[PDB]
Amino acid sequence: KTSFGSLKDEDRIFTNLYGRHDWRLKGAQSRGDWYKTKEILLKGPDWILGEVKTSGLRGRGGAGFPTGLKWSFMNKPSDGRPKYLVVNADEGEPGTCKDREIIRHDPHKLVEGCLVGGRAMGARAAYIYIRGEFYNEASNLQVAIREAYEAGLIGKNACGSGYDFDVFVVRGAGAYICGEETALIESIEGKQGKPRLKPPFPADVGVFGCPTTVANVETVAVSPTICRRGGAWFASFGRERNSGTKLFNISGHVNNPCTVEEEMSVPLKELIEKHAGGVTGGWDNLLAVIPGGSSTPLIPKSVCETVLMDFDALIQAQTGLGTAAVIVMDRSTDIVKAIARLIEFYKHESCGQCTPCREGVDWMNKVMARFVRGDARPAEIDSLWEISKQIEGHTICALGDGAAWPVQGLIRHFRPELEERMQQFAQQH
Amino acid sequence: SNLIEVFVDGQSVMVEPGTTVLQACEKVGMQIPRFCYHERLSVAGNCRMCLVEIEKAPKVVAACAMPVMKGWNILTNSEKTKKAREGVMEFLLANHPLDCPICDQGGECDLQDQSMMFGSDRSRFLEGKRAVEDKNIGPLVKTIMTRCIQCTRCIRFASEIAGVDDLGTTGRGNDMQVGTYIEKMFMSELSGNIIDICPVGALTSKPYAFTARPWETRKTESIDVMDAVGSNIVVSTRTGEVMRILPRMHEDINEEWISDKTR
Amino acid sequence: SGVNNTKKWKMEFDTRERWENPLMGWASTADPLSNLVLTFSTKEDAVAFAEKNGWSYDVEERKVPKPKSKSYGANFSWNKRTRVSTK
Amino acid sequence: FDNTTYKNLQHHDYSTYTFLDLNLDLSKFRMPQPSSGRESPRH
Amino acid sequence: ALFVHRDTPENNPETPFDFTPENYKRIEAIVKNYPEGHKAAAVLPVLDLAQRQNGWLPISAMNKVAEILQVPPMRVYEVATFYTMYNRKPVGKYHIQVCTTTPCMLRNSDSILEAIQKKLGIKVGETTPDKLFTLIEVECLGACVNAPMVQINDNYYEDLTPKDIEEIIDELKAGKIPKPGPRSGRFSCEPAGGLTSLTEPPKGPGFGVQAGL
Ligand SMILES: Cc1cc2nc3c(=O)[nH]c(=O)nc-3n(C[C@H](O)[C@H](O)[C@H](O)COP(=O)(O)O)c2cc1C
Ligand code: SF4
Ligand code: SF4
Ligand code: SF4
Ligand code: FES
Ligand code: FES
Ligand SMILES: [K+]
Repeated sequence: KTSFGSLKDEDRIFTNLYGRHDWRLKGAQSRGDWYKTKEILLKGPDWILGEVKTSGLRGRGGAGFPTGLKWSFMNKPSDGRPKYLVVNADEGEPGTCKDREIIRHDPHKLVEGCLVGGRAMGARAAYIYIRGEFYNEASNLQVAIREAYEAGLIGKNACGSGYDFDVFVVRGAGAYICGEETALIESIEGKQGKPRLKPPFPADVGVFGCPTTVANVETVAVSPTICRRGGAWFASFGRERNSGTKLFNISGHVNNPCTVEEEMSVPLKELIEKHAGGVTGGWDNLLAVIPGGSSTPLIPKSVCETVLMDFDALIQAQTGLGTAAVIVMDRSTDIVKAIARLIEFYKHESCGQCTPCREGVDWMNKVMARFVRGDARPAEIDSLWEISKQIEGHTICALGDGAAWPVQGLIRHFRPELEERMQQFAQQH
Repeated sequence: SNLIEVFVDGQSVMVEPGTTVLQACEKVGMQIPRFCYHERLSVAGNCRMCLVEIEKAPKVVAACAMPVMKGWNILTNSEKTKKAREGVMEFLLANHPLDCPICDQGGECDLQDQSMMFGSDRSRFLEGKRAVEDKNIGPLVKTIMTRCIQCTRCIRFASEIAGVDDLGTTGRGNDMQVGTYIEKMFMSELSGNIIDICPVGALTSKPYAFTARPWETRKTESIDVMDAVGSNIVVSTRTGEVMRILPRMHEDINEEWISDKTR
Repeated sequence: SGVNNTKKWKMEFDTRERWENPLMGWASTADPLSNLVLTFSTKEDAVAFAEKNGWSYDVEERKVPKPKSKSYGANFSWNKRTRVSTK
Repeated sequence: FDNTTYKNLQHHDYSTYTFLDLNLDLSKFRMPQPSSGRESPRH
Repeated sequence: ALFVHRDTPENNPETPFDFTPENYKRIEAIVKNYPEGHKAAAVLPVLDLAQRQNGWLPISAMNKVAEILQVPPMRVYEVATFYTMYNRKPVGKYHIQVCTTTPCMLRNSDSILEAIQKKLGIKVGETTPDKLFTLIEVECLGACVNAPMVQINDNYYEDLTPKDIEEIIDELKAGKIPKPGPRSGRFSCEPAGGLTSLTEPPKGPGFGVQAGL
């Protein structure tokens, strides 16, 4: 294929995205969840890991690592420690809200995914870390887990397969950084949400100092379907190395901001117009898009005209797919203020552990604040570019990268707006 | 037999498995710059001053924490390495207070000296600086926490060496603060050692306050007699007066610590 | 933490009396060697220099820190006391 | 078959201890936990 | 706003706090969720539980959690000051949390903040004199397609207009508890004015299943 989009509803995985059907066990089973789960568990981890590899599934938490190879780090003989699957339901990236819909409307996909994914990893239990603000969502997930226990689908002798598996839910307490995979582990252990250095990698030393895999909610919740319908089925959607379906969030200045499932590699223009009702004020009223959540660099309208929504297409546009959260800004937006407010967000979420982000992000924030008013000189723009490059690649975790990239996108595509603002301040003073 | 070969600026060196990049560098006599790393504490990897380029690796690695792999070539003076140090030093100094004349660390300050040797020679920071309130932790250790660079050495020392878990960090981000949260005195027989290991003038000897500068002191290597451990010490004197007592490193006796009574 | 002042061998002499000058209180001395410090590449060079000059001397073996076993992973041990309670 | 109604209305009646009551109810179903071998790292 | 504690008559080690018998049973279930030898993993849920009983965390509440789990008090202090959901000062009966990050800013969350302030007569970060409402700004609450939105305690209120939020507040004062969710006509996150997908009845068990499974 060379064209993507127009995903058929028979090919949509999250068939209860909008919560118009019973989310509890009876509704989930009637839609195809928990079907032949024993047979999947009896095929063994190597077969399960084989399907995931053949599917071309990539991490849906924002980094997009190939899932089959990542999960295979856990397929090693036991050294005596317990093994765990940690499901990352922190869902903290601004613009992102797809994992919220799975947890409250398709919780039994996530629970079954935890079992199927945990079997492939050899885990004994799954810890689902869910942000503390998602209290009602966490309560729904907990009711679904109880249903799954009472039906024998999880627990001792799960699905009758002879495999023991537990599913714990542990709530967060308000921290974007706790979505980072090793900060999440540190939080489950009762410490501050400060990321770990690597190595060790979690597959060797993770939660409680044990073999551990952290997987995104969307990543785990699709694993049972990939196994039932085949990795070949999943790989048949999207471009090569960009396989599958994807949950998109379209927010900002669109007519009908929404969450939808669509084929990977759909054009950004097609996605905004078909599902979100188009850009407020028309397509020509578009100024810029943030394609993959606040951490990804913005792209201007000229780039949005033809860009495809997948990992490799957006990297060539000098940004990334990220969580696939699309924040649209129309021509009435103060683009400098919009990005400045994202830098303020990163200033509030920095764990403060490491120097470049503890000091640098707060420094970038003060500079962006003056750029909004124009109270600066054009020489400071290149100074700000160099500052962001001293943070990127020098910090412990990717939050420092996630703060530098939005600034670089703004300077990359909107330098004349920044300079014009400085020129205006110079006259009025 | 178990040793692996790595290169430091292209020089072959044989190290045990688990040896860090930082440890490999010291075998050929190079000392990687550091703030948070201390050889007697647990690795932290938060200051980032020790970042170093590995040849053919696009990303600089924290030398203090990263184990070296076979065949690695550590580039301790490449442009990538030097620029990482300059950027990190710039971040450390952005909010650091202009206190050197009134600060007791001046003249024997790792922040001063590593700024001279690895940092830039000027500033491009144009904002206001952070200011932090002081914490009272007893009559021995004066705190000027605006100078703290959040290296967590004192926290690790108190927990691991002294076995006291009363120090930590509160808050988040640029506002993260080292201290006790509550009003608490850090009185431990080994407490005065946090003065030595604090790289900056954040933690200083209250008795020593303002009395001397390091360059004018004469150093007399001697022995403690306040107990029978025989801790090795340095007696600092100036113009015929004893000014203070410092630990002298002895691996088989006191390592690099002394008790409060000795100090 | 810098180790650059522990590379070379030093020769110094025994400390003698310093007293307060009656006029100003400055530190007075009658020891012509009070400030004499000599540097040497090796202890053997220093010993050689002391012997030909006729000085009685003491030699103290160089103390070098012993190599330590550091592991960042040990901070999170499943079942050992090296697990840290904070970062 | 109907699409026109929201069917996730149970959380209009959740309360302060809903989540913690569910976890308490789940306790009887959990497998025995693994043991590090000591009361805590400080033992 | 401050991350250092100072004893006051209202907040000190002697400020009375203890879990009720029912919350001790809830605590036992929490601790049992983690491996033996790693009870410090219960600090966040138990500290959150202290807050749900008490409404906020006095220092003595923090000291009690440290005692029950046998962890140094400083380690609990670190958690309480790191995570923004813990209240180290008393808040009103209704903690109004207005999201003001860019996606919500782009859909006029500022108008929501302004209406709440005019209605309650307070500023951001203040409690009303009746001690019923506390108003703060927060970062992305993960409901961006439903911007502008607020959280009041555990409930989300979505797709708000300045009239809608005042109606929610008027209900709260009266003692009624308003229904969470969008106030615009849609139920959740579907596009407004018509579903663009998931309009056909979902397939049943065994659809599209590969051969051999
Ligand atoms: C600051 C920060 C926040 C993150 N938040 C999340 C998150 O909320 N959900 C998520 O799945 N991944 C998040 N990640 C990415 C995780 O670190 C990790 O890549 C992901 O959980 C891996 O799972 P996956 O491969 O299935 O995507 C975050 C990363 C950073 C640096
Ligand atoms: S980059 Fe920021 S969030 Fe990540 S460890 Fe460093 S200070 Fe913490
Ligand atoms: S700690 Fe060092 S750099 Fe900072 S004021 Fe004191 S002497 Fe100067
Ligand atoms: S007080 Fe000193 S030793 Fe402690 S964290 Fe700050 S700089 Fe490091
Ligand atoms: S010395 Fe390595 S990061 Fe601090
Ligand atoms: S930006 Fe407000 S909910 Fe995400
Ligand atoms: K000091």
